[PDB]
Amino acid sequence: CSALIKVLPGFENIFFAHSSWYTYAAMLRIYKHWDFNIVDKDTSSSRLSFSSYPGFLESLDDFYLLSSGLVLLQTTNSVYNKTLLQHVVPQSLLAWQRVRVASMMANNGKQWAEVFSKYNSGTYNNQYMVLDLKKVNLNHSLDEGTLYIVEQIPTYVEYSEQTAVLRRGYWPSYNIPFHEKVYNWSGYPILVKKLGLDYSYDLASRAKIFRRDQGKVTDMESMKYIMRYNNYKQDPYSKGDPCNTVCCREDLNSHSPSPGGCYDTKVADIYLASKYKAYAISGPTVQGGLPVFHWSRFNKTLHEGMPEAYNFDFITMKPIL
Amino acid sequence: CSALIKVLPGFENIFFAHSSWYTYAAMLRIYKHWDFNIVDKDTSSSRLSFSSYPGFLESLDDFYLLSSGLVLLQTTNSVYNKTLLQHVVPQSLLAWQRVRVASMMANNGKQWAEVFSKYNSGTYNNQYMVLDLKKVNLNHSLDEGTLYIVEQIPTYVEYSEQTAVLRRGYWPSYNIPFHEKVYNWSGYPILVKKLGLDYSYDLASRAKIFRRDQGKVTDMESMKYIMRYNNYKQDPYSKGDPCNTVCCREDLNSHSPSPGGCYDTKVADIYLASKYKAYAISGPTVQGGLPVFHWSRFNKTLHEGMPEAYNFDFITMKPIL
Amino acid sequence: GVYYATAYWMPTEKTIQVKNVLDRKGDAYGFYNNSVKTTGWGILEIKAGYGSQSLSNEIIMFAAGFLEGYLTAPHMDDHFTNLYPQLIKKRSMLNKVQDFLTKQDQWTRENIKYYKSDPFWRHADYVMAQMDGLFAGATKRAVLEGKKPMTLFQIQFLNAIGDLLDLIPS
Amino acid sequence: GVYYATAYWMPTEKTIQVKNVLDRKGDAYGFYNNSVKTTGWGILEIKAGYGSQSLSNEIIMFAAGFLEGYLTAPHMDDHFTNLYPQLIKKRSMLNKVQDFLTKQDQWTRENIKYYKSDPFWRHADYVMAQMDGLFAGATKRAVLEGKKPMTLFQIQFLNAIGDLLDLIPS
Ligand SMILES: *[C@@H]1O[C@H](CO)[C@@H](O[C@@H]2O[C@H](CO)[C@@H](O)[C@H](O)[C@H]2NC(C)=O)[C@H](O)[C@H]1NC(C)=O
Ligand SMILES: *[C@@H]1O[C@H](CO)[C@@H](O[C@@H]2O[C@H](CO)[C@@H](O)[C@H](O)[C@H]2NC(C)=O)[C@H](O)[C@H]1NC(C)=O
Ligand SMILES: *[C@@H]1O[C@H](CO)[C@@H](O[C@@H]2O[C@H](CO)[C@@H](O)[C@H](O)[C@H]2NC(C)=O)[C@H](O)[C@H]1NC(C)=O
Ligand SMILES: *[C@@H]1O[C@H](CO)[C@@H](O[C@@H]2O[C@H](CO)[C@@H](O)[C@H](O)[C@H]2NC(C)=O)[C@H](O)[C@H]1NC(C)=O
Ligand SMILES: *[C@@H]1O[C@H](CO)[C@@H](O[C@@H]2O[C@H](CO)[C@@H](O)[C@H](O)[C@H]2NC(C)=O)[C@H](O)[C@H]1NC(C)=O
Ligand SMILES: *[C@@H]1O[C@H](CO)[C@@H](O[C@@H]2O[C@H](CO)[C@@H](O)[C@H](O)[C@H]2NC(C)=O)[C@H](O)[C@H]1NC(C)=O
Ligand SMILES: *[C@@H]1O[C@H](CO)[C@@H](O)[C@H](O)[C@H]1NC(C)=O
Ligand SMILES: *[C@@H]1O[C@H](CO)[C@@H](O)[C@H](O)[C@H]1NC(C)=O
Ligand SMILES: *[C@@H]1O[C@H](CO)[C@@H](O)[C@H](O)[C@H]1NC(C)=O
Ligand SMILES: *[C@@H]1O[C@H](CO)[C@@H](O)[C@H](O)[C@H]1NC(C)=O
Ligand SMILES: [Cl-]
Repeated sequence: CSALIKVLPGFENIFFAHSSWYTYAAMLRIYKHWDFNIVDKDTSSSRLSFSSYPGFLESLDDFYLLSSGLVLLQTTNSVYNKTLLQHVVPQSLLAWQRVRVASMMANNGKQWAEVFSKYNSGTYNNQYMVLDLKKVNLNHSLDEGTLYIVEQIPTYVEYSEQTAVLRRGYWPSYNIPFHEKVYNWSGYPILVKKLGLDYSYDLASRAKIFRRDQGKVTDMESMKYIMRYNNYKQDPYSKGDPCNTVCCREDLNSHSPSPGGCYDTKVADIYLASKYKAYAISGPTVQGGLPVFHWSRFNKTLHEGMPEAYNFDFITMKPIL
Repeated sequence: CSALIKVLPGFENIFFAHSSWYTYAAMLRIYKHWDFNIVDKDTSSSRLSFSSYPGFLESLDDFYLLSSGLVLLQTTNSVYNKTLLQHVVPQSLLAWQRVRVASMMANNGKQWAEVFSKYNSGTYNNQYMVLDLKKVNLNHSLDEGTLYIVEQIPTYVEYSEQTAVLRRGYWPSYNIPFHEKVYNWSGYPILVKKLGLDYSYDLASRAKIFRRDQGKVTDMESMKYIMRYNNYKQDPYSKGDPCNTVCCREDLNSHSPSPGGCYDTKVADIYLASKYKAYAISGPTVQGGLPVFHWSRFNKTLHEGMPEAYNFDFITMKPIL
Repeated sequence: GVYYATAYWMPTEKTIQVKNVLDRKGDAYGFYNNSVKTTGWGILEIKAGYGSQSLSNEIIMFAAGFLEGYLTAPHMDDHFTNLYPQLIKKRSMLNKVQDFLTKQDQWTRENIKYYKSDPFWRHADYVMAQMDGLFAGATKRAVLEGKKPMTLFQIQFLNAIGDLLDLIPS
Repeated sequence: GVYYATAYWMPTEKTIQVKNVLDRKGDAYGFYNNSVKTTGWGILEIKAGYGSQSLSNEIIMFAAGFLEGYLTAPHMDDHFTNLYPQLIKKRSMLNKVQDFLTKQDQWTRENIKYYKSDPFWRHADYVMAQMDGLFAGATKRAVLEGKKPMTLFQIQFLNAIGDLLDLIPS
């Protein structure tokens, strides 16, 4: 999964977006708008809009617009430390439960991280970007508290305030941990030694592409465009690999095609979010003339309930009741 | 003065540059290459190349390539706190003396800041970028220690390590303090309230232009181009003011022309610096079809020893002995 | 097309009844827009606890999940069908997963019961009411359509997919 | 065009003599490329302490400054002429500036004398030797050309321009 928060050069707007990657068998999608009339002094938010799936009482992706004015994006890290993974036990709350309790109780990004950290399971080990839009004053400032980055591994959640980085222009996220203690303890340094710089935080292909291209975002259209970006035949950072880019098409891998990779993009800005609005597209990217994905080509994978072909457009998601 | 350090998207190279702004009466320039055979266990560097002036045993600008592998850039902050300025006394070392002692004794950016801080005078209150090229491994990493930012006011020097920001793409510098304690104590928050966002760190015109355009640097030519940039008639961030941009031309101010503003650009990358090489242009910018500067138009300002007209090119500065 | 529905808490029977209309006096009301083949998305929207009855927080959450399970059960079952074999190919894995989710859910419920004073556990309780409701709702819809209802394990498994991804290779 | 020159420390007289050639056995040697009208830059390059004589560090620094002052004095005087009125328009300001630089230089020299053990002050001493040399060199060049030599104050003022900018409005 790829995520990006990008602020315009005069703080004229701020964009945030997530493009999910997983098995195409997960593309039976439901976009959800919930509003529950909860009355509780320790509840900050009981209204939220988010990308989701049948039976999921969570986004999974994640992409959430919360009534507390927080936006939550997330991309998944791996943990390659087998000893660490031994600490996982069922006596703990699962990620989706901690995300839901935190997104209900918290009113700022530090409090979100503190609540989400409680009874950490060490399962679904992720980076969260908690973007507190209450701290954003367009044409003026990104105040302290605007961005917290939260990363979970078994036994340990680290979080820090990262607004000063975001004031330079952007925060990117591409499945590699940012906090050095996390990255070390999860075993990334040995993976870099064994498999090279695709495992490094600074020089993974998507780190290089976002470093190169985030400044090309000037508006909503160009935010859509970077988050749907593939270009694998020409982008030198892709090394010719259709998964080596922002919006992966592993079905196009020429020697081992598989039905998985990037299958959505959700994007909003601070104006859309204040009305619980976002633009959302479901399906692998066709940007730049890539072939429409067709289930007919992977017809032994179950995909009950879904269309055969994915060539949709972004539509406007907003609550209407 | 404007300065910029910009790393390429795959850490393929790193560029650093400074464009001086001051009175055009200072454009009698000397580019200096010194190599002194000092033998002393506490000396790290006695060889250095830097932009300078007649009789100056310092750059002033500043732009230094030191044999310790450090590069020093600097832009001047203002101090608007009159009580603070009362603490200045002659019992202290002047800035040029501390810059020289530090650049001679220090082998890394923390040690540079510690040595430069001793007997601080509170005069020439500046931000320094100490770029330690020994920490730069192209196509691989910017290691811890690559960038220190040092800021001086009377009674207080603050410094911090800023490599993580620079790994996102760039470090800009434009005469406004970065460290919050510095910015507050120097009185910037009251200036912003009294005079608006040109005094803010995040939204001064050059902050916005570098935030917008640093990603347009792909090579040496485009690094030259951003550091010579004016475009004031069309750039919306200039508000129509020929000084409101990277390379100021206050002589072109239409109601109060003055012979001052941006008068040089020096630029190198890590390959040029390892041979004490830089590209350097002397004169106000003519980029984008701006008029050549002519002293004839300000003929009551003394400018003994200088040419009449400035239309030079960048030349290669390197030692040859 | 769009399916509207409304749930009503019957305080005495302690049961929800559902009707297939949009009624704003209801205890949870809203719709499922079955647009997945048209746009690549279904759209679900639920407004709960905004009706005539004034409801405890836990029953608002239960009613919202009930409504969602009632409207989306067919698709809950397709999504399970589709993702189950993506994660589970060997009964050995199913054993590991059943055991973990069973111990985890039991542990979650016991803490909720124990920590009735605590604001954090009280909100865990709200999430778990919504999950009971979702289970209650999907069953209701199944019985009414004459299908075998999904089990609570199947609903735990859907909500746990993210936690299962890194966990199963362990 | 390019002017080459070479300085020689005469250890007994404790004086430098200069010659207008590039001689690599010299104690500081190098050139001044008077290209300012051609390129917008002069170019100065000095290699010091690389000759026959093995020299203490302080005398290497003195010789390098001596050589630079000897080659650039004419331009040192033009730069002073040009910048003096940019900073000083009232004798009141000149009073403030003279007083500060005099007290500051006296304080600097006294510390250098006192802290003869300290690595930091020893390097302050190297910078101050270079400055004495620059003063010694520019004078030599002036006398030899029959001009009034620049004063030490004028050289302090050139090196202090940055410190003076924020200081003078105080
Ligand atoms: C922030 O600044 C920009 C102007 O730079 C404002 O947006 C523009 O304002 C112009 C002229 O006033 C309008 O015609 C345009 O519609 C806007 N866009 C552009 C690209 O100029 C914007 O309103 C300001 N935002 C806030 C919150 O004050
Ligand atoms: C992988 O994680 C394991 C488990 O946390 C780490 O081993 C621990 O290291 C700490 C601190 O150095 C020691 O005090 C403990 O003895 C270890 N704990 C256990 C349970 O073994 C190990 O350091 C990590 N591996 C890598 C490469 O960082
Ligand atoms: C860093 O990576 C780049 C390649 O991305 C190297 O530079 C290029 O290498 C190509 C093909 O090998 C050469 O033909 C070009 O001259 C280089 N430039 C470009 C734009 O491709 C570079 O050598 C690497 N640097 C280091 C230190 O390893
Ligand atoms: C301007 O600087 C002055 C002088 O440093 C500041 O006043 C000092 O504040 C400290 C800490 O708050 C006090 O303990 C001292 O009493 C003050 N010192 C002196 C010598 O007066 C003042 O805080 C600064 N102004 C602004 C706007 O930050
Ligand atoms: C349910 O989803 C359908 C599917 O998109 C929506 O119908 C579309 O609405 C747009 C915008 O109003 C129209 O311009 C399109 O022509 C419709 N397209 C199709 C293919 O039906 C409908 O608006 C949604 N209704 C609710 C309640 O969510
Ligand atoms: C002194 O400076 C002059 C002025 O630039 C240099 O002469 C130029 O050198 C370039 C590159 O070698 C030639 O192509 C130019 O034609 C020369 N131009 C002019 C206008 O003279 C000279 O190289 C320098 N010498 C030293 C020792 O520094
Ligand atoms: C992470 O690993 C690096 C490189 O081995 C080590 O030097 C560094 O100090 C570690 N950092 C932390 C925070 O543990
Ligand atoms: C499944 O794919 C193969 C071609 O790979 C084809 O022969 C078979 O008929 C397909 N079935 C479909 C598309 O229903
Ligand atoms: C700087 O000023 C701000 C805004 O007034 C104040 O709230 C903040 O804490 C100050 N920061 C420091 C480091 O002194
Ligand atoms: C100085 O400028 C004025 C025009 O502003 C002109 O009349 C005078 O002759 C000038 N002297 C020069 C260019 O030497
Ligand atoms: Cl950046």
